[PDB]
Amino acid sequence: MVTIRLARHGAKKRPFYQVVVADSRNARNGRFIERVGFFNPIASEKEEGTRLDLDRIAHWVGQGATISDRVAALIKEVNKAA
Amino acid sequence: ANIKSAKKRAIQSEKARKHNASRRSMMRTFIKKVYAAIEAGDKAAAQKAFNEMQPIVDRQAAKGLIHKNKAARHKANLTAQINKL
Amino acid sequence: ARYLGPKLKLSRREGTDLFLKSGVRAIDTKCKIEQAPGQHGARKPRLSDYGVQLREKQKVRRIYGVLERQFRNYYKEAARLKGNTGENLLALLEGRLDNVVYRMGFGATRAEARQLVSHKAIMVNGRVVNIASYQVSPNDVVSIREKAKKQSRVKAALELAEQREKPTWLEVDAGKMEGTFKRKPERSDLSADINEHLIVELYSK
Amino acid sequence: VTSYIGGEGHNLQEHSVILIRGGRVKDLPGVRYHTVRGALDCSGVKDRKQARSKYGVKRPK
Amino acid sequence: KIRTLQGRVVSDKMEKSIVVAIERFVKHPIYGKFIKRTTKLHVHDENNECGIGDVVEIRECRPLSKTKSWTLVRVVEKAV
RNA sequence: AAAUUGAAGAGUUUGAUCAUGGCUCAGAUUGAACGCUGGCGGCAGGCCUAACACAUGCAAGUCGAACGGUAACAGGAAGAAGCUUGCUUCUUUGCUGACGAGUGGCGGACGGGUGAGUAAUGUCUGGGAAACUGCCUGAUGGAGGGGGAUAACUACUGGAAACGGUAGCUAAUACCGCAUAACGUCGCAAGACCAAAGAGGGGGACCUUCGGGCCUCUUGCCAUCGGAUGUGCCCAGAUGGGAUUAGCUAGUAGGUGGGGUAACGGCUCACCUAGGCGACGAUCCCUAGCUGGUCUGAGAGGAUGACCAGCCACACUGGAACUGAGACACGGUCCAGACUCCUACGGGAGGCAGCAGUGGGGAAUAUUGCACAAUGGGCGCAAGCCUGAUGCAGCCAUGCCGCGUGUAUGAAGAAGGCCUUCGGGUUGUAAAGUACUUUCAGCGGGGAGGAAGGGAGUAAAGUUAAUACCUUUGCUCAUUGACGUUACCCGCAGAAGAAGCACCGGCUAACUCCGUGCCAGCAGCCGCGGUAAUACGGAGGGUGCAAGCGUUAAUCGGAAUUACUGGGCGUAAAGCGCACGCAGGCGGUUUGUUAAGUCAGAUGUGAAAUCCCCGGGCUCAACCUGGGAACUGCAUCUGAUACUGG
Ligand SMILES: [Mg+2]
Ligand SMILES: [Mg+2]
Ligand SMILES: [Mg+2]
Ligand SMILES: [Mg+2]
Ligand SMILES: [Mg+2]
Ligand SMILES: [Mg+2]
Ligand SMILES: [Mg+2]
Ligand SMILES: [Mg+2]
Ligand SMILES: [Mg+2]
Ligand SMILES: [Mg+2]
Ligand SMILES: [Mg+2]
Ligand SMILES: [Mg+2]
Ligand SMILES: [Mg+2]
Ligand SMILES: [Mg+2]
Ligand SMILES: [Mg+2]
Ligand SMILES: [Mg+2]
Ligand SMILES: [Mg+2]
Ligand SMILES: [Mg+2]
Ligand SMILES: [Mg+2]
Ligand SMILES: [Mg+2]
Ligand SMILES: [Mg+2]
Ligand SMILES: [Mg+2]
Ligand SMILES: [Mg+2]
Ligand SMILES: [Mg+2]
Ligand SMILES: [Mg+2]
Ligand SMILES: [Mg+2]
Ligand SMILES: [Mg+2]
Ligand SMILES: [Mg+2]
Ligand SMILES: [Mg+2]
Ligand SMILES: [Mg+2]
Ligand SMILES: [Mg+2]
Ligand SMILES: [Mg+2]
Ligand SMILES: [Mg+2]
Ligand SMILES: [Mg+2]
Ligand SMILES: [Mg+2]
Ligand SMILES: [Mg+2]
Ligand SMILES: [Mg+2]
Ligand SMILES: [Mg+2]
Ligand SMILES: [Mg+2]
Ligand SMILES: [Mg+2]
Ligand SMILES: [Mg+2]
Ligand SMILES: [Mg+2]
Ligand SMILES: [Mg+2]
Ligand SMILES: [Mg+2]
Ligand SMILES: [Mg+2]
Ligand SMILES: [Mg+2]
Ligand SMILES: [Mg+2]
Ligand SMILES: [Mg+2]
Ligand SMILES: [Mg+2]
Ligand SMILES: [Mg+2]
Ligand SMILES: [Mg+2]
Repeated sequence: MVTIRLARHGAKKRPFYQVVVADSRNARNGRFIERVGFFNPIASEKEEGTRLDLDRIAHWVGQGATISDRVAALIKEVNKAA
Repeated sequence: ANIKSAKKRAIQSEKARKHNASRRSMMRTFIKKVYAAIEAGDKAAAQKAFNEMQPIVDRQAAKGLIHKNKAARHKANLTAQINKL
Repeated sequence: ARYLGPKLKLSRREGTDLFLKSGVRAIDTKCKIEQAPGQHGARKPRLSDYGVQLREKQKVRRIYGVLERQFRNYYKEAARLKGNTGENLLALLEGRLDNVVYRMGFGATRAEARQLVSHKAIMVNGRVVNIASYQVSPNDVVSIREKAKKQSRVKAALELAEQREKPTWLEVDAGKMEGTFKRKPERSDLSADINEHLIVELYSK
Repeated sequence: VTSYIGGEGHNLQEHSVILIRGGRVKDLPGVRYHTVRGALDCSGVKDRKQARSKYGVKRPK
Repeated sequence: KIRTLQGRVVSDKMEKSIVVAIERFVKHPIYGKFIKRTTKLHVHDENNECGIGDVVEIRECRPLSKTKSWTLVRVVEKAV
């Protein structure tokens, strides 16, 4: 299927996960149809740590794209922060 | 064969190969029979043979041993040959 | 990552006083500033083109304590920014942290400022800076921390700095041992012997 | 290929592996290579104190 | 509307198939002089109405044979 | 708004000058090697040779909620013992929690590796149709009736082993007809024909023969139309060198008919036509993975394809097909071959270009490490298991970046070295000295964050005949880190533990003495050395870089020294001996049309990463990262008509 998932682009001891609407059978860092948002785990205070375009995400979930565990928890976190 | 899954896949593949060769030769002989009646000229026996042939090709196409387009072009092929006949 | 040699060899090699020592003693009394350093030091040849651009570049490098790839990165960043290239290079070498500590007078000279910074004693916005090459920004406080507030060499350096002339783009209040980098300096507030077209020509050879 | 031997004196015989490193010696007609003095069988110069990396000699104490 | 080209005709000696010399005008990628390069296309046609010198408008279709994939839409300048 | 702000020369022909002209250096970069030296940290990188061969361990499994069943476990029972009359127990029972083996479903076609092949069947960009698409999702409906087998197991059994063979058994979502059928397939139609499977959770009521039929909910199964993704396919342009390779092509170019393919097509045949490709480079030879990019360059370009990402190809060499949605299949099958190994000589087994590692080659490139805690994948309703992907650790100054080796005072300008016109200069505020500090390495203490989830219970709602079951939403509980002696903070004691390499005649920053004497030697070019060598070797001094410095190799620049931007032809190398002339290139002037080239707006697109502009974070930087233009192109629509073309 096409999933919305997280690719870990960063350095040692300090990751940074960008969400991607990608195929299942590709690599983690591999190709993706569309890039939506990001989630910085060690994002500090007074700033923005997570950013997801829920328009495109709900558009793909209508289009049949499933979800991931971590990005499911993150989408719940964004709609709770609402 | 070093993985146990690979050994099991070889056994399942040979069982399925024997069974599918049986099914394929059934379909092949039933199509060569209506080709033989079609080149034989005899329209009534040939149309009866094509009616004998259509359910078994469509059952193989239902179970997916061949393709739906393959069965469709076979039926269209011999319907055109019966029309020409 | 430093130069740990006899500092008056640099001062005597350029000829100008590099502000390399405190100012309790006259530096012309300290060294024999008239002749060049070394054995053949009473000789002064018609100094060549590579010589004159190298002498201006080395005068700036040995004033500010900055080694060569650090200086080359300062030149690349200076030519990369907007505006005048020499103005930007002197702006970056002035926005080094130990130069800011030397201009605010918390250390005696720039090398003592480097030791004071590097020995975990300066608070920029209340944050410990362990590094002499921190870049300071406009509207930014810079203060000494509490375990370094009692050191006698800081107030000796303060009396020496307020014996010297003051830099005009800073604010200092030495009864708190702190100040603020009010604005990034201009070309005009600095010294005029430090020339700039020679450095941009030598690093654009 | 032939190859020039640098340094002041040497110890090289036949039957002994050496490393050549390129660089044309100007005045020998038809020799283009130097031997890496210090490398792998050809030890360095005796009692040389300066330019010691170019000829493979350890630090004096 | 349909992405269709127009080019001359080199020959038609084989049947139900012509060969069309589209001379498209290209910029040269370094020197900047607009040289011409004529690409030949094996063009399918019915009943062989065309001959040498014809000016044919052609479109692309499903591949009719091994090296022939273009069929024609209208024909102008039939003679010399 | 911004996305730029960008260009250096020098030496050398000559008695001397100007010019042409090579040759060499000054700069940046490396997948680097070697020599000397070697404190720490952060992040990256680490077989370019032999696509050479491999010891040893691991790299793909999972599902009891498909299935018979128990190979071991641990709960539950029965019998009986000194009774330790309540137990240590020993046997039967798949009853339960589970589970080796076996059937079956999905997964092994993804993830990982390498660049030998391939100069275009591949790649990049833009179009197009004549197509298939497991898993995921939307809608529409079906989901009855049966049957025969065969593994596991039993007994016999060939074989040294690997692998089997026979006779009987047993079941399923395995297999097969049957019933059924549309808007599904064939035909224009009448018409014909085509499918399947349950399992689990809980039970109010009728009620089971105690397996329960029945109700309810979850998740499966089938047919069709879809959607997205992926894959196959075609066209056009671009994609190396060579004309000391000018002819090539017989299924070859096309047609018609048959066959075949998921699909068009000489894809494959029968027959016919005699064609097609070619100086805009066909054919042939040699080299090469391509691209986004990277290095350089002011720019146009030149070189190149390491890491990262996309695509292609290959999996010991050469083939072929099956299973499957998808392979003509890295850790699958079959055949042949070389190599290695076992043999009872009959026969067998294996394929590191997976991660480590070894032997070999080489100038040269690491540990037979820890974990699934995170992200993603596979199976699973889940819990969970597998995961040499990945996260991390070890090594290596391989690069980039950051820091340290103290700081201040200090003239007796100490001694000692070296030089000297024997006044002295120099090493040199340098050392000694006195005062002040403890970054990093060491010692001890505190300690974030990477962790969101998952598991129990409860509350509300949704189904529901049902306040059961399940799902969602919260709610208290113990909780889940390989890194980890973590990042970071705090305290300790002391200048202690921490500087080298190249060069000094010009180019090129930096000079004097001593030892040599065309010897020893240096050299990147010009040239040095023949008795005062600033050029060789040593010392003193200095200059440049600095935890690096050099020598070599390789690219670009300088090289306007292949010149489109950007050269030249009387004598420096260069005008065919001269003319005719096909193709090709260019074309006076006026009008009208077209609008191909040209220009302009919009649309689609130029994957992301990188480059650049503003910004954010790691104390700073390297590095990570948000937004933006750029992505100098391609195509489509819409215009304008001066130039060029028709
Ligand atoms: Mg086998
Ligand atoms: Mg450094
Ligand atoms: Mg500027
Ligand atoms: Mg010259
Ligand atoms: Mg001369
Ligand atoms: Mg070493
Ligand atoms: Mg091999
Ligand atoms: Mg083995
Ligand atoms: Mg089992
Ligand atoms: Mg499968
Ligand atoms: Mg290759
Ligand atoms: Mg079945
Ligand atoms: Mg039926
Ligand atoms: Mg045909
Ligand atoms: Mg056909
Ligand atoms: Mg250039
Ligand atoms: Mg393959
Ligand atoms: Mg093979
Ligand atoms: Mg198949
Ligand atoms: Mg099947
Ligand atoms: Mg495989
Ligand atoms: Mg293998
Ligand atoms: Mg390996
Ligand atoms: Mg070896
Ligand atoms: Mg060796
Ligand atoms: Mg080892
Ligand atoms: Mg995991
Ligand atoms: Mg395992
Ligand atoms: Mg290091
Ligand atoms: Mg003395
Ligand atoms: Mg510490
Ligand atoms: Mg934690
Ligand atoms: Mg948290
Ligand atoms: Mg030297
Ligand atoms: Mg000089
Ligand atoms: Mg030398
Ligand atoms: Mg002489
Ligand atoms: Mg002498
Ligand atoms: Mg020299
Ligand atoms: Mg050039
Ligand atoms: Mg060159
Ligand atoms: Mg010229
Ligand atoms: Mg002449
Ligand atoms: Mg001439
Ligand atoms: Mg003439
Ligand atoms: Mg003429
Ligand atoms: Mg004209
Ligand atoms: Mg036009
Ligand atoms: Mg991009
Ligand atoms: Mg910052
Ligand atoms: Mg016109």
